[PDB]
Amino acid sequence: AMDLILINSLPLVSDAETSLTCIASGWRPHEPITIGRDFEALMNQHQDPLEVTQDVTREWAKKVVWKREKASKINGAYFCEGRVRGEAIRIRTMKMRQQASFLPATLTMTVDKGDNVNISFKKVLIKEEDAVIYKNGSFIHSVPRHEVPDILEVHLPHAQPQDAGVYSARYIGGNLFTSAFTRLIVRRCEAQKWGPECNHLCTACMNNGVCHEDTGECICPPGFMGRTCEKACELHTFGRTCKERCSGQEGCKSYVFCLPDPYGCSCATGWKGLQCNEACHPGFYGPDCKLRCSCNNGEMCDRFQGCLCSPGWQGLQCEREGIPRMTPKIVDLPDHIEVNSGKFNPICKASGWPLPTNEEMTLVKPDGTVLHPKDFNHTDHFSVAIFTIHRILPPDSGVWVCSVNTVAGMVEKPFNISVKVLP
Ligand SMILES: CC(=O)N[C@@H]1[C@@H](O)[C@H](O)[C@@H](CO)O[C@@H]1O
Ligand SMILES: CC(=O)N[C@@H]1[C@@H](O)[C@H](O)[C@@H](CO)O[C@@H]1O
Ligand SMILES: CC(=O)N[C@@H]1[C@@H](O)[C@H](O)[C@@H](CO)O[C@@H]1O
Ligand SMILES: CC(=O)N[C@@H]1[C@@H](O)[C@H](O)[C@@H](CO)O[C@@H]1O
Ligand SMILES: *[C@@H]1O[C@H](CO)[C@@H](O)[C@H](O)[C@H]1NC(C)=O
Repeated sequence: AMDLILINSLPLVSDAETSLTCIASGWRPHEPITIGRDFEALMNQHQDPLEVTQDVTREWAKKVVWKREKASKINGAYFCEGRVRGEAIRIRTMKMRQQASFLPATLTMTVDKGDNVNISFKKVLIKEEDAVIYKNGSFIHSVPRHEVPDILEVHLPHAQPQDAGVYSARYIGGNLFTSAFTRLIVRRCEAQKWGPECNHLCTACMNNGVCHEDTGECICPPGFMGRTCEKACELHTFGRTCKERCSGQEGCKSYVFCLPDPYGCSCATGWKGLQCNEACHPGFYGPDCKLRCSCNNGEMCDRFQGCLCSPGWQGLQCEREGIPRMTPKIVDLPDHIEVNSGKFNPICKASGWPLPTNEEMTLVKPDGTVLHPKDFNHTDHFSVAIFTIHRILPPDSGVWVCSVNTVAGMVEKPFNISVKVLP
């Protein structure tokens, strides 16, 4: 009910057209998806109204496209929000002149409340004048004329939540419309910790997924899925259940994905660099190609999925044996149900080797509500969660969804429920 993905079709702007697509994956939003300028993220921004149209190539998705070469001052922090039952899901990104004097090095960067941050921009144009690094509008750092190095950094020792935000960089004689932008995302808890008091141990996320401080659950990079981000998805896909496909004969090449906040932006698995147009050198494979393969026996290292193990061996480095994993599978779920108003007790049934446990099965209502099982049991090799709805009413009828997520991956199956009242 909350799998929103913003696609920043090239964060570096030039003469070609650039866009921003906000996508709802596997759920009909019940409140308008929003796309616009994030004035709080960066001040002194222009206020031209954005033209937001429906992207007819992805079910539920909205996009903003900027007229080729009419790509005037569109530099700035943007965002696309999704509202689900009172909760807002926000994802942010920025746009900047490709012609820039300094390039951002990285679009966004995530650190822990402890972490000693090191914000850096790469020098592109050599001008004989002072270089400055701002933050939204205020001063942060400054470098003297004849001493502006090949890499312009700001050192943030012991980064705190307040240190998060958009960091600008440019030569003193410039302006906002010509700065380089970088977003620092600071988790409110230290590494592996989560909870209202950072009192809990996160789910170990592999393949560069990050742990959400308010849930302990992982947000995986495009191309992987499963509770711990270890399931390599089908080649050019994205979305929590990997049911979205990068349009184009070139995969997800020129696509930049930004996911819900604790994660930020990055390339899909197998690609790197701003623009994400660069493939990976041998031995690497995750998002922005930061993962180093280490296949214990020299097994193939695929830039998208990682180590390609031989018969009998699973795992990130082909270090495990035993029963091989099986992605969950929703079995025996009708396309329609038709039920009368009153007590309702639906069941979702799933298979898979790591057999879904009770904490991994949920039923999502058309309006986003997420229900947990009330009773549970598993047969020979099928998990069965049973849900209880006090009094299902007529308006609640729509497309409900069974959701199962384990280390073998995640799956969702939709079924249409019709509710009428007995005469
Ligand atoms: C008003 C202004 O231009 N500054 C905003 C400020 O409102 C906000 O508290 C801060 C938080 O990101 O962002 C900017 O600094
Ligand atoms: C096949 C299996 O073991 N499932 C049983 C099912 O027979 C029954 O309807 C339910 C009772 O609440 O318990 C489990 O779901
Ligand atoms: C939510 C949806 O997919 N709409 C269909 C609706 O058109 C159809 O009339 C009903 C019963 O026939 O099933 C679903 O509700
Ligand atoms: C109220 C109702 O259920 N009718 C809808 C009808 O509007 C639509 O044309 C058809 C196609 O999906 O589905 C259902 O028949
Ligand atoms: C950031 O710069 C400091 C200062 O030299 C350095 O000690 C630190 O390792 C850098 N951070 C990293 C690891 O990129």
